[PDB]
Amino acid sequence: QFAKPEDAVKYRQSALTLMASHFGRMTPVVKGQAPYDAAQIKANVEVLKTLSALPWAAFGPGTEGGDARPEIWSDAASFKQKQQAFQDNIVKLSAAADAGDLDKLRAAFGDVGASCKACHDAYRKK
Amino acid sequence: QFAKPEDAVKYRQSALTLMASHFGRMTPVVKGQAPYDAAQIKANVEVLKTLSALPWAAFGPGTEGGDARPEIWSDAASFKQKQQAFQDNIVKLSAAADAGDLDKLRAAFGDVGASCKACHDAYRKK
Ligand code: HEC
Ligand code: HEC
Repeated sequence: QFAKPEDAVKYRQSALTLMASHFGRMTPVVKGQAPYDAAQIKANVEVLKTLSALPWAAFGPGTEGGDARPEIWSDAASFKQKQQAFQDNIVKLSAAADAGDLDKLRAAFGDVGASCKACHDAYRKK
Repeated sequence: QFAKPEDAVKYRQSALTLMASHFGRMTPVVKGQAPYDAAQIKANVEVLKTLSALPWAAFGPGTEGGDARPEIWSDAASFKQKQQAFQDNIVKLSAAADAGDLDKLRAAFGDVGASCKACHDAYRKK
């Protein structure tokens, strides 16, 4: 759906910004600094689940650019494992949120965050 | 969820970029320049439905900035009508996509596009 590589870069950066917000906005809740309302978190996590599927199709062949490392494309099976593992960690978070279980939510949130960082360490410049 | 107004601006601009892509990528399909696969469009429109609910909470009080006109906030009931009417037009598109009806999809796509433009004309600078 992208006319130029820059359009795929803009798309993925936008998608990743919206993850970051739907992930990160739960930080005060998992820390107990903000109240836990199970319905509101269940709804937020379902938005995050949708968003978390979106960036990867905007790293298609030839869409080098942005802060993406060039190994995303030379190592496509490894990049695919990292995004699939991340999305699997999101499924854990969805199960916790759907269950209304704040201890499970806390644990799953930490696992998701570690999976963001695992990908960054391999595949994000800087 | 936004520490500064700039963070709400970045969020809404990202959300609106991802709409634009999930809307606009269907243009060749509604024109017949690309093939119509009912399942693929049904799935795309459900992403667009999720995305189309997101921008509006990032125009909260005091988040002036970007290319947003200042009337978004002085006229909050009118802005709310425009986003709700837009989302209602998205429901029409979802019904068409869920039905696998390309003529209904065409018509609903045009109505959605007109609703994007109606809001821009009132509320987007330039
Ligand atoms: C690989 C499988 C990734 C996972 C999982 C996550 N991120 Fe990431 N992120 C990735 C890359 C390759 C890039 C660079 C994209 C580019 O072309 O520039 C990023 C970038 C971000 C950004 C910045 C987006 C921007 O506005 O430019 C943010 C805010 C970001 N990533 C956040 C983030 C979070 C919170 C994640 C887990 C919830 C996450 N990312 C996972 C690669 C991958
Ligand atoms: C009001 C109820 C709107 C509707 C419906 C749509 N858009 Fe819009 N759009 C709106 C505003 C106020 C702005 C400016 C936001 C800001 O703070 O700068 C926009 C902006 C866009 C953009 C640019 C995003 C960017 O990267 O900066 C795009 C691509 C865009 N809008 C597309 C778009 C489409 C395709 C719509 C219908 C499917 C649509 N918008 C509806 C206000 C509103």
